[PDB]
Amino acid sequence: PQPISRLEQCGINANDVKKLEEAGYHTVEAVAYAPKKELINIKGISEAKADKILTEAAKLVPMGFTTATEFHQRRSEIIQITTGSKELDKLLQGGIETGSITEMFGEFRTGKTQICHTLAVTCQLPIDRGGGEGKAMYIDTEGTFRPERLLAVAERYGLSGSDVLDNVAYARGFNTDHQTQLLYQAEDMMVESRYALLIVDSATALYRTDYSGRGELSARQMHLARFLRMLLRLADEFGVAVVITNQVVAQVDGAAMFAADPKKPIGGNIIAHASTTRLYLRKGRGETRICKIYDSPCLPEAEAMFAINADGVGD
Amino acid sequence: PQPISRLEQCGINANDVKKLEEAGYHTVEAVAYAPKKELINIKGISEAKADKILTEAAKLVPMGFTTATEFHQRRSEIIQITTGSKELDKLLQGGIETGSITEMFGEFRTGKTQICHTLAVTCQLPIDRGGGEGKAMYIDTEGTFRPERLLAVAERYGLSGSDVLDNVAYARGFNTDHQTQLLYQAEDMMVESRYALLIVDSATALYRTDYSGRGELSARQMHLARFLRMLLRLADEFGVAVVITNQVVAQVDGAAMFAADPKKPIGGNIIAHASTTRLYLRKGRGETRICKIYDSPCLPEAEAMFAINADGVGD
Amino acid sequence: PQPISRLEQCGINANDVKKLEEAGYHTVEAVAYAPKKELINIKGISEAKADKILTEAAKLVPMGFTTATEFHQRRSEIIQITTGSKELDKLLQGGIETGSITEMFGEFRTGKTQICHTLAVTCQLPIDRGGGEGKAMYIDTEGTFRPERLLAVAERYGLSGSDVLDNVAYARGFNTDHQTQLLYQAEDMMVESRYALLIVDSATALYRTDYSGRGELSARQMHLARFLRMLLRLADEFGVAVVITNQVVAQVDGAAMFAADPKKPIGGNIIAHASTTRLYLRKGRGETRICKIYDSPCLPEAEAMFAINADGVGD
Ligand SMILES: Nc1ncnc2c1ncn2[C@@H]1O[C@H](COP(=O)(O)OP(=O)(O)NP(=O)(O)O)[C@@H](O)[C@H]1O
Ligand SMILES: Nc1ncnc2c1ncn2[C@@H]1O[C@H](COP(=O)(O)OP(=O)(O)NP(=O)(O)O)[C@@H](O)[C@H]1O
Ligand SMILES: Nc1ncnc2c1ncn2[C@@H]1O[C@H](COP(=O)(O)OP(=O)(O)NP(=O)(O)O)[C@@H](O)[C@H]1O
Ligand SMILES: [Mg+2]
Ligand SMILES: [Mg+2]
Ligand SMILES: [Mg+2]
Ligand SMILES: [Mg+2]
Repeated sequence: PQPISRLEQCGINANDVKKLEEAGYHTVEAVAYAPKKELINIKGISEAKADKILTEAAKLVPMGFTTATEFHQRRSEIIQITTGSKELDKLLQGGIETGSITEMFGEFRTGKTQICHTLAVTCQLPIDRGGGEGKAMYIDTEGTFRPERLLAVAERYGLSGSDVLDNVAYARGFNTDHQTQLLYQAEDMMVESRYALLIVDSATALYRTDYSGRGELSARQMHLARFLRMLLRLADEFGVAVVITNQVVAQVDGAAMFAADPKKPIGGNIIAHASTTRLYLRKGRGETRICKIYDSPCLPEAEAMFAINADGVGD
Repeated sequence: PQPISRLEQCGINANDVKKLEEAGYHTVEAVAYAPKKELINIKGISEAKADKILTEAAKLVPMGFTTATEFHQRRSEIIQITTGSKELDKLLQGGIETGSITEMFGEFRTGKTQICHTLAVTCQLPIDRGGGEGKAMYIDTEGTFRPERLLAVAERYGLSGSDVLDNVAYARGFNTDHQTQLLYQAEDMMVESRYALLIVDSATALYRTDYSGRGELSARQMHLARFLRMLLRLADEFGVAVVITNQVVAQVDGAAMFAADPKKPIGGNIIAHASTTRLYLRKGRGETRICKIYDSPCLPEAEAMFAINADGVGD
Repeated sequence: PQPISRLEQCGINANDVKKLEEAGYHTVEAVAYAPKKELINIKGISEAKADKILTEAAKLVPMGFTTATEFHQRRSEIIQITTGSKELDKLLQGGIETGSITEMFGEFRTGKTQICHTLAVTCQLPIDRGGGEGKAMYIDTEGTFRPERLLAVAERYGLSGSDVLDNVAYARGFNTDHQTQLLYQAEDMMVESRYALLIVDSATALYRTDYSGRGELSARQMHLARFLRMLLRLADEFGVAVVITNQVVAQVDGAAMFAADPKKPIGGNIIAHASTTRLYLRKGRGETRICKIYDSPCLPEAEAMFAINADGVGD
């Protein structure tokens, strides 16, 4: 979370720092995580200044061989924010892991925003209470925030509804460029504080609605790859749990029977590879719904029944 | 909800603003919520000028990060329509939301046009403690307008006649192109007049013969996705309760119904997702059509009967 | 395998040695394998114009007529690293042998990087067993370096998890120069001990035109050619095995093609002839995935049945 200004005092001229700040770079770790040509292609001064600023940034940040001994040791501090249901939390090995993209998707009324609200609430719980003790974020691309649901959720854990609402940041995503710019703002908006959770509800709704077509608007895949890359950059530099959610699309080929039903996630492989944890939700009966692990390099696929009660997710 | 009154003189000349006005955007908010692609695609618009007017429109509005307490301060004045049935007020919980898209659907003879006309009449009057004297927009394609049951129904409301008749705007599209293309004229029309509701009735009835068959499906679902995203933008801009009613299609597969719900709503995952609440309707006995909460971000799952008779909705 | 330490202060002094070490080439064979244009173009201080010593130092390179019997006997008892599944080891006569490039690709659910961790863990197994008896490297820009993979696979073959912890030199970084520099000090940690594996797993992404229209160059093709160039030069010099993983891109068969195999590799012709062994991963019913070969000089087309469980990969 070290800012750009920390680079300035270590033998860096103010022009480069101010250009970096204006361009949307707020963390020296992010610069050390940035491609050389990307930093070069800003104004023109950084073109000849890259060979010095990159070394100045890397002299502090350890980017050599973070051996698996150190990686496992730093894996201990991973919060694994709770889910809301004991079944979901246990099936997720203690809950939703932090520092990674943990996209979930499903058909309508699968509880995507319900789990989003429960996460935005329970990430503020103390560490022993199933949370990161952090301040939540929420980037909704449709407006279904429903903060009254947050208040109702806040009652179950005994946390006061007075501060769980002021401990949540909100932002309306209106297009793809708005998504990227809001993420840029969130970069310097969580830099000073401990934020344990980042929400983007329907990270792909605007991609699907705006970049519509084949070929005519299939630069969307490069755009979405860039966006998911920036989410992973944030989740690495800050340790924040990115919990973007995704919609689904139908299989219309001659067959009717398919793996995981005709309903398969949208985005293609740009979003499938750049998504470490992937949960597929379906509809059961009444409140009950079933969760299945679609893609995760650490979990076995199974079923966990979570019911959308009067206070979020639980049983 | 602020029309184009400052874009024409925001340093940027009024000429490219005229191009924007004729190309589809008639307000500051729609451009601010717009991405760069839709405007660079416009003829006569350069990339740099597009970036300039995008930054201008963005800095015009907040489009940023606000605390959820401010969102509640915005939520306390949600102008929900006054639903005609008391038990319906106890299930819809105040009527119909302000930022939303309602999808009340069901088979033939299930009371989906009376709700359209009663929701058109209501909120034009400051009764039931419902302020915000607004209008209605009956945008019909199936042929369920009937502007005589419309005027002869303001009896329980008791609001005289022909003022509702001139207080409702009506357009009768026939193809899916018309229903989407008239939304621009709708917004350009009530950008200056306060509207509390926009009804497009059987909007998904057009996506049944207009783009007919498999192999013509992808274009149809793309068109519907753009139509619904445009609804989202209108609702998030003007803050109105926009209403769609959905047809049904049988499921001739013979499986996964167990003699229950042998009918799915027309439209696929394109519509199931971009709809805040959806209300299943099934016809009971005599004139008591029944209801159910298919989904809603906050409203709980609850079956609830209702009834129909002359003058429209009721107990 | 290692520099013979004879050219220091002999034709090229230690100062010029550092001048050439600026751009890698620490083993004498590595310097000899470099074009003279690059060696004469390093820095103003590092002109090194009179640098023909690398050619007269032909005693180090194995150039010359060497009996094919020596090659046959050296690779007859070659080190093969098993995948943990007998059927996988039966589709292939090892084919993982140390000293070539092993590329895999497939859909997301099939376990592209699942077997990479397994091979890295079992790479420590003795020579007569299915491993190189070393501390295999690893680089993962994707970030999917989950530790339970390392521990469970070690437990599968009856091994301590602490050994595999410090037996893998993980690294991480988004920028491409990061990967290149990692491969630059890859020699500097090649020198001291024996590992016989240099997995690089994920390939770094890049950012392209965000506001400036659509379509662009990348130079990724020559970057990937150079990257695989260091890969195979390291493999040949050190007698080590190089492993990469490849994303899958579909829609290539959308031009009136029967689309039997629409999932095409990324990388064009650069990935094709810079690679010797290529493998295809196909998703099966649940955990029952099937392994395939695109093209190998000494392999037919074979399929095997393999599964993934809690303790690694196996049936
Ligand atoms: N208080 C409550 N009591 C019982 N059930 C509830 C309650 N609140 C919500 N639900 C149910 O839980 C569902 C969750 O839906 P939601 O979380 O919006 O799904 P989604 O897939 O995110 N929505 P969309 O993608 O727009 O179709 C609701 O639609 C109701 O069916
Ligand atoms: N404990 C486990 N038991 C069984 N299967 C598992 C287990 N952990 C992971 N898997 C499977 O491994 C799959 C992912 O394999 P992985 O090696 O991560 O593929 P990848 O293509 O590298 N992933 P991505 O980068 O998201 O495209 C999951 O979707 C599961 O099917
Ligand atoms: N006893 C009655 N006398 C007169 N009208 C009645 C009576 N009972 C119900 N209705 C009418 O029934 C209507 C309910 O809508 P519905 O019968 O579904 O219309 P529709 O035109 O068939 N709908 P759709 O084809 O789905 O657009 C109301 O508008 C009432 O006016
Ligand atoms: Mg949901
Ligand atoms: Mg009707
Ligand atoms: Mg693998
Ligand atoms: Mg071959």
